[PDB]
Amino acid sequence: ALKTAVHEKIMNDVVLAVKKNAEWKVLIVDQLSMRMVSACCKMHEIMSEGITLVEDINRRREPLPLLEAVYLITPTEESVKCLMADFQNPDNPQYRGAHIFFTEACPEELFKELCKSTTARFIKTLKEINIAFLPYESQIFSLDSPDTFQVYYNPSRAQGGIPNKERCAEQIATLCATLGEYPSVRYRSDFDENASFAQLVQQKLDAYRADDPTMGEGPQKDRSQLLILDRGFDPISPLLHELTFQAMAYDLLPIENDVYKYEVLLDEKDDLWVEMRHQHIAVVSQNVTKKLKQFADEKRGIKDLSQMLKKMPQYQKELSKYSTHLHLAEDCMKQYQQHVDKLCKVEQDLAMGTDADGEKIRDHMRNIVPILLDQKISAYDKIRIILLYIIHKGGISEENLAKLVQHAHIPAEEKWIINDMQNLGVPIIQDGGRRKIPQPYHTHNRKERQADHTYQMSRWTPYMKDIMEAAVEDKLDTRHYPFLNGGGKSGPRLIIFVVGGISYSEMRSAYEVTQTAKNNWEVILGSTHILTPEGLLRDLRKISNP
Repeated sequence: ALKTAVHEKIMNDVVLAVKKNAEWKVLIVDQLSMRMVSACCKMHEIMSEGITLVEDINRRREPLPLLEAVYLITPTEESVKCLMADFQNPDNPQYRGAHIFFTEACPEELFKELCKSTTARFIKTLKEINIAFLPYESQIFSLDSPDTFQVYYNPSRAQGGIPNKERCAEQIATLCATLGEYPSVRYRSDFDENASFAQLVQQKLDAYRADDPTMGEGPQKDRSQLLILDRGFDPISPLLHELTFQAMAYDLLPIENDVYKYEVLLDEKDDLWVEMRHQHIAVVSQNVTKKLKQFADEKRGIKDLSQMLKKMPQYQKELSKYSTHLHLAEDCMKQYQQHVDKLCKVEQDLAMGTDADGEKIRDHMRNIVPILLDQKISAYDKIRIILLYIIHKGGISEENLAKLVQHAHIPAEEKWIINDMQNLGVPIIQDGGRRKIPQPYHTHNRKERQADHTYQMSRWTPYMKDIMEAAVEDKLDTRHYPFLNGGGKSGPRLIIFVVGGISYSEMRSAYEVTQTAKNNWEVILGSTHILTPEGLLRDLRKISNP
């Protein structure tokens, strides 16, 4: 749904918009744009429409004066510099012409320098397409901006951080503009900084609405809502070792930049991935092979292995899909059985507050310490349950934090990762002498849910989902999620943005709430960056240790 909207700006407003004939052309992109393009477009889709080669605007390349170049770059000092460079002087046109498409609004200073550039005579197309976000999935977007976390949660970063927060606001609008959405802005009152941010986003959209009246045109697009959240709105979820496929693989395995080696890329273009990603491991291997069985049975007591041997090298390209997913499920279980099982049971008690039987837990340490003193258990794993523990207790004393940092043997460098969580608004240091911090995300403060969990280690429901279901039914408390304005082939759309990242369990809830809690509503979830338990810990790291 979102994923295609981009596909269309790329294909119709760039690749096809420039094609006036059969002449070869060159696609010159930059680091971000390329990513953005990869997500929504198949390579051949573009390569069979006149583009015969893709270059990197940066690392200079061979001059082709006979072909026109199409520039899909982010309007920066660099990029715009290389651009004017390629045409830095006539009789040396790096290319025969130029079709320039800025991913987002170009700064008028460089814009000026360019319009007066030695490049002016070559520009055959000059547009701003406004696409400053990665369509990570058809329901999830990312502004690949992990540094914003620092701006929000590190004090020193307070000011000077304003242009970073103002850039985000504008990117969020590029995403709305792209869906032709002019939503109503809502934010979480309890974290004062949100308001200012909610305002930023608002302005930025106004510019788009003023520069195009049909934005948010009729089709229930007058009910859409863009709810702004701060990461401290649910510190439990992004810490838990989740067990649904995607969330669990990224957590326990080394899938860098979305590539799982033995190598493959976990993308929506996979098709099978899109069917297993949210499933619970327990049944993944089971169902992938059940799905393999229905593939082969479409060509291929005595069993005949002939057809297999026959028509097999013919499908190696497809039978490979299943292969890797079986290796993925394997890897997840190998890791689980090793040490994770034991970690989940403690985490679930802590996150829930109640045990498997629905009983309020007690005698915490009895289970915590045995983990902490296990020298074979990781440092980050220990940190995770210590925060969960504190979060549950609603704050601890300097004294006890001291006792846990000891039993776990955490380098006093990784020790501040705890203390810093406090900057997101989570209560970790008891008294504080200040006022009591509300913890909305605790089960005893959230609507009741049925105590039948089909799995004991998967009882926790992201507080995110509660927000989603309440909003989609218009039962989202304005006392905590006010409108900055007060009151408040279609949508309505619930655009939720979290400054501070999002977990796979939340991305999983966006689909859940959508593929059911319907009313025609479609829930789109976006964030500054995509989280991972350890990764969040790292983000927490850089505050008291840039």
